[PDB]
Amino acid sequence: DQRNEEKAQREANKKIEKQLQKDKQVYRATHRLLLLGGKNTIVKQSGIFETKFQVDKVNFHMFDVGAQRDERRKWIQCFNDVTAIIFVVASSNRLQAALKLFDSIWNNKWLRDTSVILFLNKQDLLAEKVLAGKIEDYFPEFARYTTPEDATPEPGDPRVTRAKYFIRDEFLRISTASGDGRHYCYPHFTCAVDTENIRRVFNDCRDIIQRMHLRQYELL
Amino acid sequence: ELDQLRQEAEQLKNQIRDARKACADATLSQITNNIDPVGRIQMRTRRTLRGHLAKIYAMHWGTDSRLLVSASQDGKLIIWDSYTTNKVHAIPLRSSWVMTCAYAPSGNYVACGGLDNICSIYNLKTREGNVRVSRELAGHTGYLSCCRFLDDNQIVTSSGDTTCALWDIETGQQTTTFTGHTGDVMSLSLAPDTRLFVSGACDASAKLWDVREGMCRQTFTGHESDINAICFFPNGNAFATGSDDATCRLFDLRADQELMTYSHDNIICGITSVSFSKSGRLLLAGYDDFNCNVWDALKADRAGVLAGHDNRVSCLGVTDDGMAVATGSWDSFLKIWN
Amino acid sequence: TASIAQARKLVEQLKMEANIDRIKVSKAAADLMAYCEAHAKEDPLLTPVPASENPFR
Amino acid sequence: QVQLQESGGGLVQPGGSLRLSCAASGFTFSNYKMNWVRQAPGKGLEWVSDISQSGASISYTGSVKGRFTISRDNAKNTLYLQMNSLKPEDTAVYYCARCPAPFTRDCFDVTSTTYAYRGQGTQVTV
Amino acid sequence: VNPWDIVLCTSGTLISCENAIVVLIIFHNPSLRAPMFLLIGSLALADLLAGIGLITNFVFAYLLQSEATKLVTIGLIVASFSASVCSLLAITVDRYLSLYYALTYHSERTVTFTYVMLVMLWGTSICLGLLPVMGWNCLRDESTCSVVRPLTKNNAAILSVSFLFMFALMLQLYIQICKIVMRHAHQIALQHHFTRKGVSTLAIILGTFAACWMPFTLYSLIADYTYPSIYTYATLLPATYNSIINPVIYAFRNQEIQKA
Repeated sequence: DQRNEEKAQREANKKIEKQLQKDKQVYRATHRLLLLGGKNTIVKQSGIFETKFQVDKVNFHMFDVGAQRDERRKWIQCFNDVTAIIFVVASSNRLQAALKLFDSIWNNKWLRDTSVILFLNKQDLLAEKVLAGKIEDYFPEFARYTTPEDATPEPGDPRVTRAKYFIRDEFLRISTASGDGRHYCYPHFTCAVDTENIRRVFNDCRDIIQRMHLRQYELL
Repeated sequence: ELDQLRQEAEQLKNQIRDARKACADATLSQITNNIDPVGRIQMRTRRTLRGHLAKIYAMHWGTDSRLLVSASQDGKLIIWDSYTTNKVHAIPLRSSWVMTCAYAPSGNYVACGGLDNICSIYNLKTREGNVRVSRELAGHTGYLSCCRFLDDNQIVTSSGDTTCALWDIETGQQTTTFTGHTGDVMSLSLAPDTRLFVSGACDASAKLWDVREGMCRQTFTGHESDINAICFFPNGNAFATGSDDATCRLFDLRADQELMTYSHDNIICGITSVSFSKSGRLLLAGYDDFNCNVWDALKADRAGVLAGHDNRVSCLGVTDDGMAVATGSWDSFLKIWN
Repeated sequence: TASIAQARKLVEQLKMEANIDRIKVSKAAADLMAYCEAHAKEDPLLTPVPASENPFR
Repeated sequence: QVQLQESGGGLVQPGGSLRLSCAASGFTFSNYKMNWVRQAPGKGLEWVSDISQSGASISYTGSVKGRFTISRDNAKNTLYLQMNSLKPEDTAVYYCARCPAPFTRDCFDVTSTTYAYRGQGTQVTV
Repeated sequence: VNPWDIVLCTSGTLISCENAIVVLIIFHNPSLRAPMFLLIGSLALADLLAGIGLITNFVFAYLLQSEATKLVTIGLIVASFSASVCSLLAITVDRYLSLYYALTYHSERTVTFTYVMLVMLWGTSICLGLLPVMGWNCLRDESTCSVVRPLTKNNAAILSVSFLFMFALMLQLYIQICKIVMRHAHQIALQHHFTRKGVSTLAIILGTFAACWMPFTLYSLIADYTYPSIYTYATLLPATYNSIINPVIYAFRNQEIQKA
């Protein structure tokens, strides 16, 4: 009777392995992103929420974490194999809290190989807040900062073009120090009216994978 | 007024400290100074169970000591047959984020949970022959961390809202809630007589709970950071914990104080899993430097090292007969040692 | 005013935990040593098992 | 057990000076990173300063640079925070928080409510 | 008997040791089953069989002659060298596809292309290696012998494709890769202000491959049987030195394999 049981087990194993290969083919072709931070906006573009969208015949998957406490030092370790981490910052004291959260995420031991996309929303609010009659109080370095020569202004005030690159440089100071070549940062300037965020995410993911491949070949 | 209550709390703590110090006549090392060393033990890999897709977060043995269950963030559970390295089942999941898995003593059910804040019960010995969800238990607020089976109808779960619960599977409701902790509860272990259970949380404290009455009897303190692993001595009058300060400690229940400490200068990483042997002389701990260490429970000296994993070691278990040790890590492999 | 409620709960729990019977460390250590010594021949790991009685060989 | 007692608060006129201290017992002080957090009336917790295990790295928030100086004495297990040129907007309760894990660069969940490793706090009024 | 065969076979043994160890480590590890490791193993195996044939070309050339056993050895050597060159080309094409189709290559269609490439590669190599055994040997000696055994048509058809028409493709593909590398480096440098490694690697790869193979190519496109035999080994040794240094760039400077 032992031979019959062994034969039954072998048949079951073969069937399960075939199904497992079929599932592998689908799992290994989807890109996973985690969104944490105006978030809902970028999303219209229980324990967890999921959304699925495809661009240029490529499947993507996003996760928003809700119904959890603010203590997030224990469950953040799950998201180590995601392709990228999307950070949404109001950019209009909450900025200091955002900077400390970014610093903690960047230097964590288990997130040393994961890269971050960064969105700076509410630039329209910044425009009027600047040219409506002061960020030298919560940041006293602003008085000795000049708009970079490698800037890229958009048509329509020279005091709104400033402080955007200031927030950008404050976020990039953490990224460009105490970090190896294992992961990088990609900052973008978006508003609620933007509709091309999917394309930016697509291009950034392409860059992430290309840079990883180049690092593997010791060509960069 | 808060001042008098704070002063009374301090007075009670001082009284507790005096009472505890009145009973520490000698240490365990002085008592065990004359016992012979266990000696060097070398144990080698026997099986390697491959087939998962992503990192492995939990695994559990069975009372028959031949079948075990594994859970991965791929979104699947697999039941293996260790003797012939053949898989028996593969259950797809709704949510792909899992942290725990359990096996019933009878062998008829498995459970899983994670960031969806839901514990799901699966029926194996079904008339149709296909595994299906039996019930979904809801009511928690945060993520689930550990789950254990008291019997075929009761289950105890620990979550991240600093609470623990006891459920009735048939009805689908809570019988008792356990409160008192300040941080997330990470692990729990049941007593061999299923009358008591301990819980470890992210506040450097462990507490002893009574299932029937639903009240906390003792609180143990002496660690330095969050505790992740808890295990019971086979006798039922001791337990061991592991934390993020690279230290394991042994507590006792009848004297209410720490008995011994296990540490080494070269070890600076955390501890993920802790388990005992059948007799209780050996303590196995899994660290974050991709290593597993074996200690002597009555002598506090190392006896061996288990190596062979290329990423962090997350789960650890010892067979009831004590004939094998199973370790799963974040590189999507299980190895069985003997 | 949850402070008074939390403090009262803590005080009552400490009062409950203050009055429990305790024994000396020596007795508990002796019990642990006796249990480990009694079951020392039934542990497959510290005492090597013959290859004929090992399922995984 | 872990415990953090702090003292030194009081009532000072504008343009005053104060010295706050914290005594730590129950852990190795030289393996951890220490912080100062404050909570204004009707507001949430806010981060003020930070210190490394050897005193090499010091960081302050924007509104306190130059006015505040931090220190660390490993021999006596004490953390100070010197305050001078005080302004009325500095009326809050000041806590002392410690990093959850040793030998780590990251610092998670310090300015959160219901955090285990934090003191009772000393009231400062201007 | 002359030192020429001695140095050639010492070089062959030197190939054999390192390539044996690299195929040994690759074969037994069950994790390394990715297409790039497949091409690396193909190169290593080609070099191994080349070294074995080189050692044979003395073990059964001076101890025993029997006026035979030479055609099989020389055909085996030809197949080995052809396989090595085509393996380099395959690695280049895999790298190019990996960089270009970044989001549409992960265990999807690389398996159905890598296997096809290896099967065609080794089929062509084995056909060209077994051709000299029968039919095309110049033992009739109508004054058409070129090096020793092969004839001028074989030399032309193996010499106008083994390095030419493959060096060209490699150059074009590496130009395409270098554009991407330079763009990424410029973006990173722009970030840091608030290309030594890539240039060095490209230069060493292409220059070594060129300098170890132009001598034989140009010498064999021109020189006839009348020329002295002392130039053949002189132009031939650099290719064996290339086989010496090739595996270290790919299968040793990598991090995953060296840890194992």
